[PDB]
Amino acid sequence: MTEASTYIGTVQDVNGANIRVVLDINTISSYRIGQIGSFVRIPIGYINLFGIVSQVGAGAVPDKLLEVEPYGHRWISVQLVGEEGI
Amino acid sequence: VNIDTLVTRHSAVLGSTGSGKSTTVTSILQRISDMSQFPSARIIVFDIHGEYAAAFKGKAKVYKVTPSNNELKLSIPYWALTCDEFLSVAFGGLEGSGRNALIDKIYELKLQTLKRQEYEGINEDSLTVDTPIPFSIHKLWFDLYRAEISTHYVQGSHSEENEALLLVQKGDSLKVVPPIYMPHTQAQGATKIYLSNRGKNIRKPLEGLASLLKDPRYEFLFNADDWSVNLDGKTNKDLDALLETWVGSEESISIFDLSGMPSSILDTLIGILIRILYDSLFWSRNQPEGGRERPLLVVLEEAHTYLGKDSRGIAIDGVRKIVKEGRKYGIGMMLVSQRPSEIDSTILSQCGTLFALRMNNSSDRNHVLGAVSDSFEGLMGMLPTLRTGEAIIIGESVRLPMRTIISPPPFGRRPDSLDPDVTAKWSNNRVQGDYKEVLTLWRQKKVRSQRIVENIKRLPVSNILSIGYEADSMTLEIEFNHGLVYQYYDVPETLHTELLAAESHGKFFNSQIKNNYRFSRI
Repeated sequence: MTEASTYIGTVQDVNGANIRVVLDINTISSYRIGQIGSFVRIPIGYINLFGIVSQVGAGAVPDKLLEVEPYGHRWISVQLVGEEGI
Repeated sequence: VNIDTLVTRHSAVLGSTGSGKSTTVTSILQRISDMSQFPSARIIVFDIHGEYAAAFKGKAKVYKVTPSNNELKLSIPYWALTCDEFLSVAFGGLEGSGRNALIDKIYELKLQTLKRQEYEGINEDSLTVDTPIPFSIHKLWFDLYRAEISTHYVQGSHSEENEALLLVQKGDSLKVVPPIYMPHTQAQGATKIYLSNRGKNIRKPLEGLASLLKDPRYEFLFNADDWSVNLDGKTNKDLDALLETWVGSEESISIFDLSGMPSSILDTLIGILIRILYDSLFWSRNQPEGGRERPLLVVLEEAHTYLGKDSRGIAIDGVRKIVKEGRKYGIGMMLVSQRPSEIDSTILSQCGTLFALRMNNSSDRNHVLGAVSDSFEGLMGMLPTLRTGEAIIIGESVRLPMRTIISPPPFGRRPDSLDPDVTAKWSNNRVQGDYKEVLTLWRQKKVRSQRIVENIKRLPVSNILSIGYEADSMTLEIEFNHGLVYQYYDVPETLHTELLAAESHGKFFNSQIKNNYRFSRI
């Protein structure tokens, strides 16, 4: 059905090992939402890609989005760490 | 308008310079802190231009820099600061081994003070540099400056007992005068004198600190009245008296007038005050004197000069900490500015309530629109055409975003800074001046002349509120409104005797005495 429990957002930019994710939870802010030291899980078909948050706020927004819309910051920057095998 | 959400969820007042936001803030503060309805109010105002003291004549304590008639004197003891803020204030942020040397000296002086004076719950084990324990700064300056210039009488050993002083200048610790030492010369014929071998590279910072100590502009820092430190490390009063005078007086509103303070340290001092208040109201959150049992509100003026996007000051950290954590410990906030585009978006977005006055340009309107959470297209298009004194209240403290007219304050309570008037001074006829007197005052660095009469007894009565005179000195003293007191010198008895018997109190003063006799404002 809808986005189940433990849902944050969708990937919207890949630079190899620097993922940028757009938040979907409007005003949850409370397991707390992704902090700086928190981990996130990205499942790809069968395996889960684990990553660590690195930047939250205006630091994760792409350069051109800031020039276009500098008042909305709902982005986080994830750096991939490792993957879970079989 | 809800008041619990107005304090716990913070607020903000934004408008143009012509919108009269000062009157709105004054009316709001007077309404919230009413004696009849809220006998236990608690408000702190960080006035910058000193334009709120006039509005509250006898309803609020005022802590200015230079008291004249009834205002107190603002004084922040230097030993209440932490190590980093003290370094940033005095030395400007040294980064070499001099920082380590100064930290070690602070630790040694604090240990000696603890040994001399007993303190509760503090011992040699639980003492930190952060601990607010009084200690002498003049002694530290004397020691560090003598350990860098004075030359030992005997070479090889540079102990203090080998002082090679030419005799004359013993030097004083309380005073800034340094001692004199004989020059270093190890040549044959005369005695061999060697300079100190432990001198660090802190000659210039110590000279700067000596200049700061000798500067009268830092009396509130280094010469606290009841919190001055002797050489043995003892003060007349303690920090509890300061805290009680700040947030425990019988008056609901306390105003800090920071107009006369230096412009290069205002941010640091605001950060210092914010940190002290937050710590004091945080560590005692169970006692009835804490914030939880008596919430406190902080009003900050001209927030755009310190809460910029890339501001590197200390006040921004304190403001962020209050905005993020005051909802639990009961510490509110209320930002007032006339340039919303300069305030950090991440800070402006967390303000619960917005009092949007008339804004002229488009950047401020766009920023306000972007930093709002409840918008009606009908009302928000009315922003550039709002009447003076009218506000649009928006946020969590109201059921609906409504357009209100703030109730005007009672008569005689209109805020107005005592800015000197261009027309009056510029239109007056030019008179002779005393170049020698002003040169002497500039050399002395004092604002009080020598011909000032001490204790003239005045009598009750452009307006004149009191009149005093003396026959021995023949100097007239006329007291105007707003606390102004003047002293005209060398006046015959006939003039003031006729003035006292005149029809009114004035007019004739401006006719004959206003611009003929040399005066001196006190």
